[PDB]
Amino acid sequence: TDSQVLGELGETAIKKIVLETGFLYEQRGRLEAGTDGIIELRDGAPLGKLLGVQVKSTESGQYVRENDNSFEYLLKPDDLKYWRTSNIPVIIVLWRKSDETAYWKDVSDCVRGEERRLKFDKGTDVFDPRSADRIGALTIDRRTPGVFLPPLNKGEDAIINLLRIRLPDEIFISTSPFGSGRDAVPELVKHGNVRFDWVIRKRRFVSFFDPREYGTRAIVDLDQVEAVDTKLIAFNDEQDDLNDTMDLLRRTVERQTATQLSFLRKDRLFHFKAVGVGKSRSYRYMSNVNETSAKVVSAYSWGYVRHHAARLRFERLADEWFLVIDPDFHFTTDGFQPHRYPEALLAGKKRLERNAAVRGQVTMWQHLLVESGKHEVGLFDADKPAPLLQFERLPVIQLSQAVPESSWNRTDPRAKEMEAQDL
Amino acid sequence: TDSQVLGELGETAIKKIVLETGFLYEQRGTDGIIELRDPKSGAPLGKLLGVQVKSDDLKYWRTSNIPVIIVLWRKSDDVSDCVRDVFDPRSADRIGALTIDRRTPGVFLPPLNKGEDAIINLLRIRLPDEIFISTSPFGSGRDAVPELVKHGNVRFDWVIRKRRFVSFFDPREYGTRAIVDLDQVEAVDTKLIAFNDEQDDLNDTMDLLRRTVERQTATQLSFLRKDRLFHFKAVGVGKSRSYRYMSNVNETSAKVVSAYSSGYVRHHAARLRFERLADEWFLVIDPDFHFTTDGFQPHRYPEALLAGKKRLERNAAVRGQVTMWQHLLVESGKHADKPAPLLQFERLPVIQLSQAVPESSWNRTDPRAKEMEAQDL
Amino acid sequence: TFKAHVFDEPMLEFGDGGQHCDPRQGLREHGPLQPRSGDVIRVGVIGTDDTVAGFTEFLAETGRGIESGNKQLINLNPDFPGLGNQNPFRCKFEVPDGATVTISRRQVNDITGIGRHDEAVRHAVELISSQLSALVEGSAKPDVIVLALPIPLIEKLVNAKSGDMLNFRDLLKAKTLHLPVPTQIVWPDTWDDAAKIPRKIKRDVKATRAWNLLNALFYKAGKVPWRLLPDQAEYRTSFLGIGFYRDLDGQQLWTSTAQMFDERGRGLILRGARAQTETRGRHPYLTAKDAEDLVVQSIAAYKAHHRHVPARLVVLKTSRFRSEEAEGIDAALGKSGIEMSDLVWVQESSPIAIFRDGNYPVLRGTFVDLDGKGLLYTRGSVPFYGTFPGLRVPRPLLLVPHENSDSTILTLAKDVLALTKVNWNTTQFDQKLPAPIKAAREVGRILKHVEFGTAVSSDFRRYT
Amino acid sequence: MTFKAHVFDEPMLEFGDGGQHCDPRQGLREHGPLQPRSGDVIRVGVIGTDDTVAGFTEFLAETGRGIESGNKQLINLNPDFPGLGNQNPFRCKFEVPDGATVTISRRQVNDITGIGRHDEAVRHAVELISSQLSALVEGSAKPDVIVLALPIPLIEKLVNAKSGDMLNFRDLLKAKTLHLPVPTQIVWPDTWDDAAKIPRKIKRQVKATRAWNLLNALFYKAGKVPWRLLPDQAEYRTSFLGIGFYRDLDGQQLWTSTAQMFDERGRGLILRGARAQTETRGRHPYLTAKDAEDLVVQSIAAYKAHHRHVPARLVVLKTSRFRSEEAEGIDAALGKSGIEMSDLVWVQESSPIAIFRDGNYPVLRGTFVDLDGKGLLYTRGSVPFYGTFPGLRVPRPLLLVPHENSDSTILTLAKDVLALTKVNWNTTQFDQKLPAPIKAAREVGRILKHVEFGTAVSSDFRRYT
Repeated sequence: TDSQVLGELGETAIKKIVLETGFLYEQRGRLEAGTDGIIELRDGAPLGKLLGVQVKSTESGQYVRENDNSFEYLLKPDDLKYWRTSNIPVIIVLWRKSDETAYWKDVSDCVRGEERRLKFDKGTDVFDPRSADRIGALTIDRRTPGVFLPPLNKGEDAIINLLRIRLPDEIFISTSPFGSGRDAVPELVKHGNVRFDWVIRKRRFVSFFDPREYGTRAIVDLDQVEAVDTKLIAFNDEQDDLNDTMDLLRRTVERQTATQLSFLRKDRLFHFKAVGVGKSRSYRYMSNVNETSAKVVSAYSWGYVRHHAARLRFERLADEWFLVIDPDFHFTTDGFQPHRYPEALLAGKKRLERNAAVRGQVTMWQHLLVESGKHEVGLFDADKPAPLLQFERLPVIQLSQAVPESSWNRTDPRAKEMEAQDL
Repeated sequence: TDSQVLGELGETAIKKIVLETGFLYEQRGTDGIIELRDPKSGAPLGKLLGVQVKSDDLKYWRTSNIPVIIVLWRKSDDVSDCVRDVFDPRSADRIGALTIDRRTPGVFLPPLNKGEDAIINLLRIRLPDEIFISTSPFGSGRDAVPELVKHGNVRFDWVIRKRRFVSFFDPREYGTRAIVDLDQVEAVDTKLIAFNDEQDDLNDTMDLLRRTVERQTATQLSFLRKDRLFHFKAVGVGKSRSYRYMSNVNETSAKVVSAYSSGYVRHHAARLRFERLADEWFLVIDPDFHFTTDGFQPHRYPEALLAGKKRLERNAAVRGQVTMWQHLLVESGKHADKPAPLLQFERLPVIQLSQAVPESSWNRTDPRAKEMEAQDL
Repeated sequence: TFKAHVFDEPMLEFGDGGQHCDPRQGLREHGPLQPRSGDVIRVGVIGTDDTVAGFTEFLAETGRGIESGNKQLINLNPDFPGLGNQNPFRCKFEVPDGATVTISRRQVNDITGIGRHDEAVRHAVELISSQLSALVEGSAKPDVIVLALPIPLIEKLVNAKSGDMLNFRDLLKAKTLHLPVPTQIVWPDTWDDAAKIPRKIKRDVKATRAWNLLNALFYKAGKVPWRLLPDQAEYRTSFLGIGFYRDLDGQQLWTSTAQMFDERGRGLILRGARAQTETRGRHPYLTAKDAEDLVVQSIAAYKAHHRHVPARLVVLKTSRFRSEEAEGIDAALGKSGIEMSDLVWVQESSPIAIFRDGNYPVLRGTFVDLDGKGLLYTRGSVPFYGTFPGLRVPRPLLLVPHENSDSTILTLAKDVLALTKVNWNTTQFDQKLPAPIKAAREVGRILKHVEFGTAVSSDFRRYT
Repeated sequence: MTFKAHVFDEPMLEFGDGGQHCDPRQGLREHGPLQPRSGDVIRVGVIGTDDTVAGFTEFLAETGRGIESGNKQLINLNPDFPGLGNQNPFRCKFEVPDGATVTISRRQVNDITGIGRHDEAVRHAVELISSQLSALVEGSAKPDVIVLALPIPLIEKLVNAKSGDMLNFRDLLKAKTLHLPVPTQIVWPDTWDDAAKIPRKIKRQVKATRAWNLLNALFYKAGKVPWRLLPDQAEYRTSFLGIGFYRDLDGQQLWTSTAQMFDERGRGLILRGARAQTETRGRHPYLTAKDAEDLVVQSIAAYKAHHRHVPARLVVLKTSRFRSEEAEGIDAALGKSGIEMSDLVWVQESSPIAIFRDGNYPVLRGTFVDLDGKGLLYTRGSVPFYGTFPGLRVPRPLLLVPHENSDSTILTLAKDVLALTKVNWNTTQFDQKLPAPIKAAREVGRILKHVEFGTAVSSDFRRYT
């Protein structure tokens, strides 16, 4: 916006004089025809005293009064302080781009009203580095009870777990002579050309692939093998069909991610498999357009092998299926045998539950799931069928207000603890 | 036996008579059964006839609907009726006519009297004469595992349930000194906990014996919480391993880890339960199998492999498995500055049965005899 | 220590005092325990036109006599001598006119055409339960009804193998429990029992099967081929099993049942109070008061259908007798006036076992005393059968008598062993569990479709 | 579909004489409690050893003189206590009157800590403490609240440690004294924070905030109101009714329903309903349409008997989904009641859906995502007032699913849930995860499982804290 650029130029100028004086400058949010921020005293150290500043920027146009010696400006109630909640004192600095000069007065009274008439004198008050003693004097300490640190009005974005699922338009449904899938697994392993991405509940067989063509012929009644719209099974209100839909979504995810993942019935946990006994291994994915690496299997040596894991859950939102990524870990003694006493290792996972590390795990897990459904030549079509489910990322969730992070790594003593230190 | 010898002499003479005509004699004070043979075939006709050789105390063939004949002999030289003419071989043609008509409904094939032995899957546990106990700030063992692993010299053969510690080793000399309240530790008679009627002490004793046997056999065995199943561990991936043990007075070996290629891996396993009968504790050995994808990774679908297990549940195959597991268990607790096994095991005396299964005759007569033996596909 | 006895194959009394161990060989010489001249069994039939004619033909062939399948094991697979002069049951099996109801082709296609299994089972039961009630209230007056469903209808109603879903047979038995005539559901090709166990997808013993269907028909009709030969003729002994079954509806609570048997093999089924549980709804048990009322309700039920008061009453369970349970039972026994009383815990899943030299398992009837506990082998090598009938090795039963018991564990082990010959399924006498325990599993499968507080018949014939 | 987002303001509170502020501690410092009367005193009874009683009086006197902060860099999170004098935040004198003290001899402590069986020592400790509690309440002291300052050796004996199989001392004590009208606060005798509610660490410095929480609990347990939630319309008033289940340990382990009604002043009412049904194998508890009607009718009659104002909107809350029968009975009771507006909300504490910003600090408290018909509310996270994230682990958000029978929007309801998390009887920290009805359900259910079903239980929530 034209207004944002002018406000950026204004605060940049004001930041220069402020730093020239010896104080500090940070920005909070964005006004109309200007931007705002905070200024902190320094002696070589931030001293914990802070002042607000309102940087109004105009490119041309004289102020109200005769500009020979003085001037007048009016403060709109809406452009008035958003710091009304906070108890810090604030100044206002009027900077004209064409004259390249500013003047500061005290606007500590900001409650909305017709207090708009502001009386400025060019001689008495100018924002020069020379006004430093005055600016510093008008200061309430951060260490006073009641000082709000108001959140950033800048705005920021964030990602969500969900991966949109693109189901095949048709689902094969058929009756089964067997009761449950587990009852039919014995007969299936005998014939050959066997896949396990199918569900048999209450004598009903469902799968996206044709049962007649991939050796599931024995576990189904071929007579009533028939195709049907996927919305008739997935997008209904029948709890039995929602349960069968979620079971078929899991078993298909297992097949498509079988190259890099193994499924554990205990806690329904997917984890990165191991390739060598007591041997670490890494995974290369894509975070946005950046090439990354993650030690998904870390072997430690008195022996524990940690595996990157995640609970893959399925949630339906407004006639649209999504996959939830919930990252955790899976510990093994030798890369395969589960740890005989996994209770001692659970504490280390809590130190690894910080925002940046979970965001990276979700971003990684999305890349594996998205690639599993991709139609390309780089699949193992030799001896293995092609993926039928595809997964789509979601737009970034846009937040109106942002976390004052850059300000908090200075002020907040416990900021480093927000970082995830491994072992 | 003074009388055993007296009869066998009679049996031997008459037996040589009958084989000279092709008939058969089988041991069943001697009782025997005669089966005729077709000359060219050299095979049993099926025609039977009971012979008692002697040289209210009636025959035990009384239930049997078999024709019974008695033979009279002396050291120097038809009785089908049961109440309260020579053996010169011409007689044989005549005696043959009194067949039982073979498999006529009502034949009894009665059990042998001599008796036979049998082993039991029990092993007497010899417990340390004392057991240490204490209170703990922790509710159960799973609460105390995080604190215990922060210190050295860790062991897991102890139990904590409802804030009460028990162990056969002294907790003050290991990392367990951090999970126990130190002023309340005291050794007492082991019978105070293991030989009472309180179900909680009965439970805590079974968990202690389970956790001690696990530690004692960590070299050869691994413990799996699912089904509380011990199994022979593996070395390498998909690589079979054999275990060498003593059966009777002989040496033998067993493929405790098995593999089959086109995969999966078998593991000799056992459910090791505990059963106190009369103020003595016993370890029960229930043989089973555990399957893995490649030695260490568990199998994804046990159901396809459970079908082949019940082809291997045959008496001889399972008996030889208990014989092995007892050797591993008794040998585990054997043999100035390092600890030693806390638990020892003792084989029980063989069980004596007053009657025996006529397996020799049944292998010939029963057309299902071969199915009784475990074929390892 | 651990002395071992090998028991005798318990004796059965047949007609005119005849005794034998095999149910068939005993009925082959003496006939049933009490024979009445001109006895006849009115057998009703439901099925398609093809199945009904198939049943009539099997009945005719069965009457003509059927030859043995395997001559080498004649004791295990005997000839059926056929209705006539050698007929063992000494009773006429007839299908009189008008005693036949036929399911139309439409109706069969309508049941198979329903996709939802629970919806299809409820529809078929609804159909046949109104065909059974229509035949009982009719003038045909049948004694036992044979349900001969066609194969395509059975495969829709019975799952297969190599409570989340309705079981057809269990729901049918519950809906027809108030009906007085028992029902026999059979396969139309082999004529063995159907819908009790899951079928085989590649399903592909004629005389033995005929012996069994006729035996079932006889027991259902209300007659007794044989009684357990008692140790003393004056001594009367009854055997009471106590079980529990969990409802799948409501608060998923447990309900206590009783399986009361006599020396002749006649069961009296009763429902007791809601059970209590030790932890999280598992581990069912009864309070001292509820235990007393059930046993009183069971003794009163037995004494109604019999002439003599039993001198001894044995109480069997599959779980340990809680002291609250044992106190109430002994209280009801002391008030009942019964002379002797024995309480036995029959463990089905004890890992203890003995192994002999050779491939053949230990003899059935092998008993090993374990200092008050008894390891009994109900199933094993049978001398009469000349082999071991099963393939997997048998797992014995650990018998633990209560302190309040009056008999030794040697006498009690004989009783349990003999009680495994009461057999409403087959004519084979080497059953693993005694009759009260087998009856407990069946009634639990059926009464869980019957609402609590609803009156239930005490006639075991309706449950089989 | 891509979803929408909103960041809620920290829901405002009203203090004395119309004062408004978001933090309970500052609002009490700037305006005092809501409706103070001249000369308020909270007569505080004490039970413990001679040392613990003297230590409590010292901490109370220290509290009156004031305790400066212990972390000046996070002053709004670690404030100083201004003292119980002129700047008395509660405008209420805290005194221990003569005779309200009961002492436990050094022998009696050794008598409990000497019993080898945990369950036996728990019961013996309750029988001891409950009998002394009965002596105070039925005496001349007439206390308004009682403080239980147990010695360190006794607390370490009755409370488990960490890093239904056995009894918990606090829950058994609450159940055995649920008939006495004087609440009880249990405190460690060193730091004077709450004890026996959560397990202790294996091995035992904030001081002013420890004092803030203790006085706030005593103020609430005495029966006074520090503040109330400020409504969007002053005249329309909303009441909040949670519904929970607690499973019994003995008998048949049957579930039992409870209702935790709260008004806008933070005052609660605890009602016990009929035995619940289960979907599968004794789990997944639910209520039939008739019994759900009785529970709501009983709660509204309890509301009407105490609060003496007409509730305009009634928001019903549950942690399990509203089954068809449950919603039908709630509608029948609500319609017969005359409540103009009604809302049903299924609060999912354990949803795996979450959003992650780019940084180390988590998202702001008040962040809300409108997944179509399903709200993702972040009751924990970064707090601008506190200037940090008052935790360590990543906050896991609440997922709010309004029922089709609801009147208000999902936005109107998430703004309601965020407000219900400010109500706190534990601390003076306002970033609590769960709303007041849900937080009470975990708590009363733990206590009522030791009061036999059928016995009438008190509705005053103060006896449950």
